[PDB]
Formats: sequence, C-alpha cells, structure tokens
Amino acid sequence: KTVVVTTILESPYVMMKKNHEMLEGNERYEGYCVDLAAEIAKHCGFKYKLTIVGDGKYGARDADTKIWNGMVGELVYGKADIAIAPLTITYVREEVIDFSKPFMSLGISIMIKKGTPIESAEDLSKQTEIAYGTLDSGSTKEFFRRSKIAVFDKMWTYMRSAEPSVFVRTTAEGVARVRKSKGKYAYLLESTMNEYIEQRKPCDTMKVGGNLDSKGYGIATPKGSSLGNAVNLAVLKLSEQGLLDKLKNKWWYD
Amino acid sequence: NKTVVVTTILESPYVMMKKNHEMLEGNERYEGYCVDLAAEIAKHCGFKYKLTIVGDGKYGARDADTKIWNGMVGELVYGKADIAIAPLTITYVREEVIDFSKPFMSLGISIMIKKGTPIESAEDLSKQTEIAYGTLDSGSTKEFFRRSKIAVFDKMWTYMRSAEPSVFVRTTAEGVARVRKSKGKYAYLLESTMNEYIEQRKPCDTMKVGGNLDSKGYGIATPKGSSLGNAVNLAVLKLSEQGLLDKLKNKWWYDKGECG
Ligand SMILES: C[C@@H]1N(C)c2ccc(Cl)cc2S(=O)(=O)N1C
Ligand SMILES: C[C@@H]1N(C)c2ccc(Cl)cc2S(=O)(=O)N1C
Ligand SMILES: N[C@@H](CCC(=O)O)C(=O)O
Ligand SMILES: N[C@@H](CCC(=O)O)C(=O)O
Repeated sequence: KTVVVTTILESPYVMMKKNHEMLEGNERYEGYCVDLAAEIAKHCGFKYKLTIVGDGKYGARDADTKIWNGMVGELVYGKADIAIAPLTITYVREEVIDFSKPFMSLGISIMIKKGTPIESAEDLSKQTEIAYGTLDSGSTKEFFRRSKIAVFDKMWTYMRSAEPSVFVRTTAEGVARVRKSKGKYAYLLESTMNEYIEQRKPCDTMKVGGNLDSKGYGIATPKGSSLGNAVNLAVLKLSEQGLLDKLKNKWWYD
Repeated sequence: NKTVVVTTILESPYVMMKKNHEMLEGNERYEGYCVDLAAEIAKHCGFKYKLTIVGDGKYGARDADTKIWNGMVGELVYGKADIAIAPLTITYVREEVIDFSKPFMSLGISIMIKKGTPIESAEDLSKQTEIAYGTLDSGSTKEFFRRSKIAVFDKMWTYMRSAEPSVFVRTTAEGVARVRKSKGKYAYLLESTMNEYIEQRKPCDTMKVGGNLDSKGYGIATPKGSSLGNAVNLAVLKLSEQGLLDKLKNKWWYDKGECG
C-alpha cells in the first residue's frame, strides 16, 4: 500500500540534502518535486517512497529494441506507480503513459555564455564557430530529431553527426560546457533549468531569444492507473490555490 | 459513425461570423482560431462535425441553488453536444464533471485599461476606488476571485460582488466597450489571450498592464467517459509538436493586427 514514486536528481526539483549520508528514506531529498510529491500524497491520501530512477534518464524508446528507458520505462514495465519529476508531456509518451494536467510551463531555450554573439536559433544554424547540443534520452533531443521546421532540421543534422559528441548524460554536464568553451558552445535545454542556472553563481550564463516551443511538465502514471484521476484533480487544486506558484518562487528564489 | 456535434461560442477571434454569413450555411458561416482547430482535429480523428453556437452564449457555471450547469459545459453534461472547441478554461470544478484534453493555448487573468489610466497592477486596483473594475459573468475568471484566499484578490472580490451598478458584463465585447467609454474609470479583468487580441485592434486605445494573476490554459472538452477523449488529446499534442498551434495563433492574433 506504499506508492513507489520514481524521480530524478535534477536541481532544483530533486536534490540531495546536506549530510544526506546519515539520512534515510524520503528525508534524504529536497526540492520542488519533493515538496510537490508531499502535497499530492496529502490530497490523494497515500503513503509513498521516493526512488531515484536507476539509469538516471528521463525516458526514451530505443528504436532498435523498442524498449523504454528512464522514468517512463519504470512506469511502463511496472517498477514504479507514479513519476513526479520534470517529465515533459509529449505525444510518444502519452501513447504509453498518462499525464496529469501540466503543473509547470517550459519551452526549449538556448543557453549561451554571456556576451556570445547569438540572439536566435537561426543564428546558431548559420554558424559553425559555436557548437551546440542537447541532453541524451530526453524530449529536447527528440524535438530536433522530429522537427520538420527549416531551422530546427538544419540544427539537428549538424547535431546528430557532431564530433565529438555534443550530447550529455546530465544537465549539469551541459552547463559546464557552455562555461568552459568560452562562448563556443550553446546548450539547448528547457527554460526552467535555464532560468534556474541564470540566477546561480557564477552568473555567467544567459537565456537568449524566445523559446522554440511551448509545453509543460506533468505527473505521470501507468496507463489505466487508478491513481491518475485523483492526482490530476490534486494538481488542479494546487494550481488554483496558488500553491504551484509559491513552490516555483520558493525554489527559484533569487 | 455519426456527425459529431461541436458546441462553441461567438468569441473573437476564436469563432466569428464570416462577412457573407447570411448567404452561407452550416460550418461555412464561421471563421476563426477554433474553427480552424476544429477542422484540424476532425481530420486527424477522422470524423464529421457540425459547429453549433451555445444557446445561452455562456462558457459555463454551476447554479449554487439548482446545481444546474449552463453554457458550453452544460451542453456536454446534459448531452446536447459531443464536444466543445472554444476558449474554455481548464478548472477543478469543470474537470469534476467533464474531461479536458491537454491545453492547446496558455493564458492568465490580466488587466485591461484605457491608455493613460494610472493603474499598473491588481494591487493598484485594490488600493483605490476611483476606478471601477469587474469581470465576465458565468466564467472561470469570476470564479477565481470568488474562490481566492489571497488577500489582494479577496479584497477585489469583496468590492466587485457588491458594486453598484454591476461591474460584471455578459460578454467580452460589453466589457471592452465599457473600458473604452469610461474615460479611464473602468478597468476590465479578462484573460490575457483576449486582452492581447483587443490590444491589436482599432481604435488601439487599450492595453494590458502588469503581469498575469495566474497561469492556465484552454482545453478541448468532452463528456466524461467519451470515446473521443483519447484521440482528441493525441491530436492536440500532435498539432502542438508540429508547430501547428503556434501558426494558428499567429494567423489570428498578429498576422492581421491593426495597430502597427
Ligand atoms: C499540447 C500541450 N501544450 C500546447 C501545452 C501548452 C502549455 C503548457 Cl504549460 C503545457 C502544454 S502540454 O505539455 O500539455 N502540451 C504539449
Ligand atoms: C494545473 C494546470 N496549470 C498549472 C496549467 C499551466 C499552464 C497551462 Cl498552458 C495550462 C494549465 S491547465 O489549465 O492544464 N491547469 C490549470
Ligand atoms: N524534461 C525532459 C528532459 C530535459 C531535456 O530533455 O532537456 C524530458 O522529460 O525528457
Ligand atoms: N475562458 C473563460 C471565460 C472568459 C473569462 O471568464 O474571462 C471560461 O472558460 O470560463
């Protein structure tokens, strides 16, 4: 009767507390999604255990084996009962799992070293001095692979063959490359993470131009889960009480 | 298979009467964002449909006494329509009685003023009484202020609910006209989508001030347990990821803007 929640280490959604080595269970973690999980469980009235996804991935279907990895796979293959994390609502995912109404908005955004002469995605697709890449096994990478839009298709064709790999396993990994590469690398990531980094030291990164798309994160359940309805209503309630806004302010507090 | 009844509402630029509507019939009488959206959705889910303007011209609220739903929500609840394709706001009380797809457009509650009006925030409105302000009836915006426990919004509700004469309007157009005619003495609380649209229409004498008071979206609504729900939801996501929804908003908001 304990609900297994799958989630992922991603600041400021889920982070390890200081001195977590002597802590146990859910008390090991803090962040936006940790608070969110507590509020949902309170409303739906269930006990839950937070577990970090084994592979540290969000969820992608390996075209070769047609096997889902990451948090999506955990739901699909019955390892978890619910995903509470910055998991992007997409078409391919909605085909295999259920999403609640979005609890937070985001768009794919460009992260440049401050001062970098880039103002748009067109600018990136018209230069080769500055490199660019995305996170592996995520919705951002799938966006460019699938985009039949002019600029985005060009950006993808460069990215898929880039040597060495412009793709990273973690968001933190992509952050460093923008910083190290002296303005020769632009990271493609979601505006939420981008806006978060923009506020943190050494404050040398910059969100540039508008978002490339418009979407949201949603709480995910296995298809035909009895938990789905109550969770969706919980999210809506929290939104209308303004609690989602206060959580955003709290963890993106400058 | 049967012709699907679509309930919707005459709200610019979502559903508008074509210039030659009087010599047109069926769905051909109408044009707008939601009309194009309905065509796209129907094509993917492979159904034929008939657009129907909701009888009472309301979005949907539940009578406190009779517990009866009006507007487009009522149409779905009592089985008069199979689907709603309109700027219908996703809310908690509505999700309890009908289903919504994932949102196809984002909005927040915003403030409309006549240009030059000394108001830059909702707190500015709550602090004064010289400038009156209100909302649309039978809609999600009015329910927001009625239900809010946030001090400034509750202060605004306490004012609005007892204001004389009534600061509430029956249509968006009535609300816009009231802003334009009141010489800066009326501000209108409406959804950012509507606000931004009007901002681009002649006489170009209004504007949106401050940030949005909340964050939500419009969704395609179906009766609970409808078999159309899944296909429609998937269709909305597909159109979103193809960039179709962004192109539709550009077409109806800014591609024909009249204020430069
Ligand atoms: C179709 C649908 N769209 C457009 C939007 C729009 C805004 C937000 Cl905050 C979330 C979503 S989503 O993730 O529910 N999905 C992609
Ligand atoms: C909870 C949920 N929230 C926060 C949001 C946020 C952004 C958009 Cl575009 C739509 C919605 S909604 O209408 O699906 N609903 C109110
Ligand atoms: N939120 C994304 C991961 C972040 C990214 O791909 O940039 C997902 O759900 O796949
Ligand atoms: N979109 C609102 C109506 C407009 C408003 O209330 O401002 C609704 O669905 O109730």
